Amino acid sequence: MNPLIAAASVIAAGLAVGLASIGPGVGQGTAAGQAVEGIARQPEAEGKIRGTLLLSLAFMEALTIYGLVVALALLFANPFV
Amino acid sequence: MNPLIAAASVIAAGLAVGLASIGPGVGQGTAAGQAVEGIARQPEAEGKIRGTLLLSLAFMEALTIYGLVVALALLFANPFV
Amino acid sequence: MNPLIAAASVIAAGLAVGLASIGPGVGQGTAAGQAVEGIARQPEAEGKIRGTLLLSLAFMEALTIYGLVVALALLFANPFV
Amino acid sequence: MNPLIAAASVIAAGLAVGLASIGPGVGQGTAAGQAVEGIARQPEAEGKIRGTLLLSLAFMEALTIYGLVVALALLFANPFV
Amino acid sequence: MNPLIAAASVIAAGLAVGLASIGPGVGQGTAAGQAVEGIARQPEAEGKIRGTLLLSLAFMEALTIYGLVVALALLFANPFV
Amino acid sequence: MNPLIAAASVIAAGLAVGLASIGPGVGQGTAAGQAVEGIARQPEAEGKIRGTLLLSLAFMEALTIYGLVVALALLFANPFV
Amino acid sequence: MNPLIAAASVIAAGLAVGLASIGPGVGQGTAAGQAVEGIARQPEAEGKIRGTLLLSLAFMEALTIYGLVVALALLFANPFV
Amino acid sequence: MNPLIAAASVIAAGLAVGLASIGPGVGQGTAAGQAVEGIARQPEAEGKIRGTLLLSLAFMEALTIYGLVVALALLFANPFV
Amino acid sequence: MNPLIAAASVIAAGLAVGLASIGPGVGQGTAAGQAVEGIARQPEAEGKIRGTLLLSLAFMEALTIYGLVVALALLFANPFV
Amino acid sequence: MNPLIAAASVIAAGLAVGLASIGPGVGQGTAAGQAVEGIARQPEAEGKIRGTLLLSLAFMEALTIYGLVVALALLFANPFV
Amino acid sequence: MNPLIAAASVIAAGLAVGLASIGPGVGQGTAAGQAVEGIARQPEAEGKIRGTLLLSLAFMEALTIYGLVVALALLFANPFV
Amino acid sequence: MNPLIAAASVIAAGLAVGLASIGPGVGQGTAAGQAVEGIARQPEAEGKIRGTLLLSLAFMEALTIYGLVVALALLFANPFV
Amino acid sequence: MNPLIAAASVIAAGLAVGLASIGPGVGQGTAAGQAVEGIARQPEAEGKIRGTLLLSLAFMEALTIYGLVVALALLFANPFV
Amino acid sequence: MNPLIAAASVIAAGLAVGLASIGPGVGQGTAAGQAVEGIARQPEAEGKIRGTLLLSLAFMEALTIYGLVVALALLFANPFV
Repeated sequence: MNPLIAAASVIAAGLAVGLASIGPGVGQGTAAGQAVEGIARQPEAEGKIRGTLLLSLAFMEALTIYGLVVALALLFANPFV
Repeated sequence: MNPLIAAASVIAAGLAVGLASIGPGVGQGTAAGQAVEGIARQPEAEGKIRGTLLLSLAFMEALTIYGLVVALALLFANPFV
Repeated sequence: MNPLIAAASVIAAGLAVGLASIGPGVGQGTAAGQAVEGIARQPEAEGKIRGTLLLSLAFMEALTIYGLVVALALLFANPFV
Repeated sequence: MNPLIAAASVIAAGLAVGLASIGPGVGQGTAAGQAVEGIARQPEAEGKIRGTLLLSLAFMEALTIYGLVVALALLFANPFV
Repeated sequence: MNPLIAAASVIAAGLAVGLASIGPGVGQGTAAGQAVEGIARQPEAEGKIRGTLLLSLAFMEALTIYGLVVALALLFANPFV
Repeated sequence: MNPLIAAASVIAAGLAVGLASIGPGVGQGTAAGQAVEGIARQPEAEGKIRGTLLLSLAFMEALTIYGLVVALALLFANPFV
Repeated sequence: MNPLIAAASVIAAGLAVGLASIGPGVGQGTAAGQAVEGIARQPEAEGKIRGTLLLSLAFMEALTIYGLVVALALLFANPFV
Repeated sequence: MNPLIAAASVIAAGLAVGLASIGPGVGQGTAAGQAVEGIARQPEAEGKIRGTLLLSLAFMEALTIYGLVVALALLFANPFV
Repeated sequence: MNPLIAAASVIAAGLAVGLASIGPGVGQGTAAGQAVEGIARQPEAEGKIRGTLLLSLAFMEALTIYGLVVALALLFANPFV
Repeated sequence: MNPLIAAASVIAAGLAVGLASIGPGVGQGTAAGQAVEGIARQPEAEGKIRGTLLLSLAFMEALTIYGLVVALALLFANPFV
Repeated sequence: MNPLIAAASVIAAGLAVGLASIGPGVGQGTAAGQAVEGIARQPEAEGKIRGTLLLSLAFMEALTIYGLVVALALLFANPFV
Repeated sequence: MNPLIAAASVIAAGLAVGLASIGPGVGQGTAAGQAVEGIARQPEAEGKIRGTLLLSLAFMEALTIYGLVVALALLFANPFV
Repeated sequence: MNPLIAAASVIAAGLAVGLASIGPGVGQGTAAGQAVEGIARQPEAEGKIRGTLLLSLAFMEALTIYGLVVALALLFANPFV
Repeated sequence: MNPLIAAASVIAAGLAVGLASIGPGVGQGTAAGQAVEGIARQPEAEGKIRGTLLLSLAFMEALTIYGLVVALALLFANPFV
């Protein structure tokens, strides 16, 4: 009853943060890999490449942070428990 | 009964935000990777490349935000609890 | 009974929006990646490339929006609860 | 009992629209990606390429719409509830 | 009892239409992608390419339509409910 | 009891037609893709290519039709209900 | 009891025919794809290519037919019901 | 009890034949694909290529037949029912 | 109770033979594919290629036969039923 | 009751840290691999390459650390137990 | 009770031998494929290639045999039944 | 009750350490593979390559160690049992 | 009770040895394949190649042996039964 | 009670060691494969290549050993049984 909501909440938190890193994890690697390959091919373009990569890493990091925010909400701002 | 709806809601929220980052995570990486590869090959085209990438990252970020919106609705604007 | 329908509805909503971004997420990345690669190779064709990409991103975004619409219907226009 | 049909219906709706975007999502991206690559290689063929792509996107969009139609039928034209 | 058949039927309908688009979704994208690549390489062959593609898209669309037909039968021509 | 057979039958039908399109879906796309690529490379061989493709599409379509036949048998020629 | 065997039988039939097309579906596509690619490269070898392909398609079709045979046996020659 | 053995047996039969075609399905396609590619490249070697392919197809077909044999044994030579 | 051992045994048999063909199926195809590609490239080496392939097919066939042996033992030499 | 929340919490912790390393694990490898490939091709660019890689590894490491933080919170800062 | 151990044992045996062939199956194919490719490219190196392949096939076969040994132990040398 | 927390804890520990090696396992291999390829291509760059690889291996090893730490905490610093 | 521990132990043993061969199976194949490819390209390097391969096969074999050791411990050195 | 903890512990041990070899198995193969390819291309660099590979194999072996350590702890240093 009262325990079920809390039990469901902690499971939801684990799933939220756990699953949220799978896509962005693979994606950040793909971006970063082509970035350093680009720098090796065109060292003078490091600034342009690093700038575009950082922008990209931020967009992908945000995806996982949405998962963290929900997990933290389920633990420390839970409106049902 | 009353606990089951809340329990289901928090699980649904975790799933919504967790699953929603898998595709866009991989996708943003693919786009970002070819972007920095393009910049390395054609540094003078950085502006055009960064512009088209940012447009693409926004479309893909939105996919995951739909998941976040539903999760936030299930937690803080729940119509059944 | 009455709780089961609501419980099923919130789970369905989470699944609907969560699953709906997997394909379009990967797809938008593939399209966007080849778009910026194309711009790097042929900067003069940016307009034609961006036009075709935007059309494609819209078709793929719609796929996930169908998921969002059903999720929002299950939460805020539920005909069974 | 009476709630089981409605509960099954909302789950079915979520699955129908959620799963239906996975294939067409990936597919539309593949098509759109080769389309913009083609335009970059042969800008004079934009019309032919855009025409064939649009035809293809429609065929793939329909696949997911079948899922949406069933989901909407399960929610708003349910013959068992 | 009477509810179980209806409950099973709506789940079956969702699965039928949902799963049926995964393969044809990916397939149509592969075909369409090589079609527009072919048009870019050989614009004079557009007619032959579009003809063969359309034939292929129809064969693949049919695969998913079999799923839709069964789903519609389970909802609106159910012989057990 | 009596409802279980009908309930199992509709689930079996959904699975049969749903799963049966996954392989042939991907396969038809692979075949069709190389077909249009071949036509672009060798337009004079369209007839030979279209002939072999049609034969191949039929073999792959049959795979999914076996699924449809079983589904239709489970719904409209069920020997247990 | 008596219903359980029939219920298990129809599920088994659906699984048998459904799963049996996944491998052969992908396989037939791979074979057919390289066949039409071969015809495009070497049109004079169409006969040899089509002959070897047909042999291959038969071997792969048989794999799925084993699934159909078991499904038909479970439905119409069931030794337990 | 008595029904459980028969129920388990039919499920086992479906799984046995269903799963047994996944690997050999993909494998036969890989072999057949490289065979027709080889014939296109070296038409004079058709006999040698077809001979080695047929040997390979037999070894892979046998893998799935082991599944069929067990399924047929579970249905028509069951020592427990 | 008493039926549980027999019920578990038939399920185990189905799983044993079903799963055992997945790896060797894919593997035999990979080996056979490169074998016929090798024969096309170097027809004079057919004997050496066929010899090494046959050795390899035997090692891979054995993997699945271990599954068949256990399945046959569970059905016809069961020490617990 | 009191045990269920603790039981759910430890499971959630395991899932959180376990799942959170899958994506970043693959991603860090992709980035690091292209980094050392880049250094081999352009040894003079080691500094630029190492700098961009380290930035990327930090972004990807953070993804998994979010999982660790939630796990540690569930164990040692649990607000429900 | 007494039946549960035997029931668990036969399931364990099926899983042990079934799962144990997946990796080695794919692996042996990869090794054998590059072996025959090598022989085609360098027929004079057949002896060296066959020797290294046989060593490799033995190491991979052993992986699956560990599964067979445990399965046979669970059936015919079970210390708990 | 008291056993459930301990039972959940040991399962969580197994999952934590088991799952945590999947990503970093694949990743470390990718990095190490390109490292030795780089050394072969540019032996004079061994030091730079080994330095960047070691940094990368540490970042990836840490991912799995987070899993080990949680597992060890669940076993030997469990705050709920 | 007493049967549950033994039942869990035999399942654990099957899983341990079954799952433990998946990675090392694929890995040994990758290593062995590049080894024989290397020998074909550089027959004079057979000794160096075979030596490094054997070292690698041992490291990968050990991974699966850890699984066998645990399985054998669960069967023949079980501390709970 | 006492049996549940022991039962959970042996399952956890099997999962821990079983799953822990999947990633490192694939990874070690990737590294070892490129190592022997490198030796074939640059036999004079064997020492440098073998050194970097061994370092890498150790890092990857450790990943699986963490799984073995937890499994051994669950069996022979269990703090709950």
